[PDB]
Amino acid sequence: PHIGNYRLLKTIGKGNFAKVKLARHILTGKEVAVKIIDKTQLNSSSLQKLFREVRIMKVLNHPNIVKLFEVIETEKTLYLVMEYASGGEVFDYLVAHGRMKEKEARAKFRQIVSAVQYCHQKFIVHRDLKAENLLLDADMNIKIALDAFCGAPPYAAPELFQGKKYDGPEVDVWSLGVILYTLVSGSLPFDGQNLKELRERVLRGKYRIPFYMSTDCENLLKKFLILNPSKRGTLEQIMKDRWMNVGHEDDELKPYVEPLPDYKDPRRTELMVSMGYTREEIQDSLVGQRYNEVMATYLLLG
Amino acid sequence: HIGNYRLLKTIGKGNFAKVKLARHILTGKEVAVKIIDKTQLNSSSLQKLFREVRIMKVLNHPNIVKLFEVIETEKTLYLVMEYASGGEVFDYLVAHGRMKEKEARAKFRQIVSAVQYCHQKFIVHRDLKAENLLLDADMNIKIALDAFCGAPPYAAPELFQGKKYDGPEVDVWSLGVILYTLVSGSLPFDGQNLKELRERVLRGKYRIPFYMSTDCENLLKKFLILNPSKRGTLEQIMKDRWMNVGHEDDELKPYVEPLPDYKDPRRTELMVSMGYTREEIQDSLVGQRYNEVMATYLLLGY
Repeated sequence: PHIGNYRLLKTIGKGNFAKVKLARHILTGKEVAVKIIDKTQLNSSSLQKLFREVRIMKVLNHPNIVKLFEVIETEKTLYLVMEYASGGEVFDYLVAHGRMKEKEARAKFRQIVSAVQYCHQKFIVHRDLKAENLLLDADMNIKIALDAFCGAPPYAAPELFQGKKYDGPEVDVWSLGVILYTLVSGSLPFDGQNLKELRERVLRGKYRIPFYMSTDCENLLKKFLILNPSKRGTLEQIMKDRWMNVGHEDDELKPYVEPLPDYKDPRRTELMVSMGYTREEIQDSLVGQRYNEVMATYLLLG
Repeated sequence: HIGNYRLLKTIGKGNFAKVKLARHILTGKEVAVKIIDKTQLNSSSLQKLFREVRIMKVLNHPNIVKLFEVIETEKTLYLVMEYASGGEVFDYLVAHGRMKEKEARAKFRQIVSAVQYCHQKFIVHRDLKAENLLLDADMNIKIALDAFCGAPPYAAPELFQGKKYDGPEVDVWSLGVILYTLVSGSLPFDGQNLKELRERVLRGKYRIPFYMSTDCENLLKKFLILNPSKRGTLEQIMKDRWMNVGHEDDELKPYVEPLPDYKDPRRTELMVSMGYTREEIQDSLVGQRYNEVMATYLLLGY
């Protein structure tokens, strides 16, 4: 093991100050991703973001958001152990295979929308949903995860360009429109050679309708891509959209409700008692949502 | 057909354009050749392109890459221009760290001269950047993963205030950011996302590096002014003290384009010897034709 209970396999990501590795959890054999962050090289604002991201990750339990399994904290280095999504970016998928058929777009978008709406009902807004945030797992389910500015402005809501507040759940709404447009068209509704060009198109809010797009779909684009932030619907309302629910007639997309906590699984508890864990430390680690090695093992056992 | 150049390596690939290094056959001079597939461009790209060509024909400054020839076909546009073999300033900076103020100053005088020169022609650059500053073999400035990488940190604040984004005063803001990078080797305004980048730009406050002179910091304050209409012209900023340290005989002044010489007899006679007529030499130069005749004449001048 290189850290806690994980053998680090290969580097799947490199950053100025952070590093993502593939890893094997030794007890369970399960594959995980390990985000290895060097906190010594982080400025004040980045630490604020990192600590915010950690708080948020600990709280999100949703089939389409990558799951957090462990946080290992040292003075210099933070390790985030999380679900690996092996299918890569949706970005890269559309580049490879072109636009999705509306049918396929729909299956991925219901997951995306559910996941984001799940955040909004916890008063978490993402604020910069982009291409790279959308990952696929082995079954092509959505998992929501040169510099920060690469492929960013095309997802920005008009308010950014107007001096207005950029903080409500309605900013995610805008981005979801751009996301929807990318799924079905394989390109961006708002693009330019530079910022000035990009901004004129965004503040204008008009996008090309591709000739093959359905009116249902285009109607649903209209519900995200509204210039006035305060005139944008909640995702809870957009969930009821006709296009969203084609082929889901007994099955309207509805706000996700998370399973009730299972912190007393006799099967997994007893397995860990074997390996030499105390019953009390298990429950405490789970109830207190400790994201220590105990909880990791318990989650990973599932 | 570009039979008058021998194509050597590719220096750069884009989606619908490539840059090749080439040898101009008659003179042996090395050039950059941008080969643009026009059939793959949309309307606004073509506008930008025709604009770029019109701008480049008119610019003649030793710190702006010279245009030597343009070759038009229905499907393809060929821009034969000056090759700057030193790479980008951005690159050099990451390799060497900041420039000492003495060196930054030599570079920045070139940069300011070049941009101010544009401004006297009512050409505004509108997105000056790291990318856009190249170096020749002697380390002289030559003014030349998507289009949004690195762009926002150079955006002037009006971009974010819904205010117009077309003055020479936009370039002034950019020049300030450029100065700051030369002398510090990092950006004055940065962030992990658009929102954060924007808050910084709009507050307009930047970290003063400990090693920076007060002369330099005063120069920065003349560029980095929030209110667009309160920014000096480059012509005024040229008188700045920091700008003129060690140039006391030699105050930086608006560049004066040299008088047109299309009758150089050395070059004319030499070209006659190569088999050009005196007739076409006259027409091409007086006519500013940017054809093969003019490319040779221009190229013989190095």
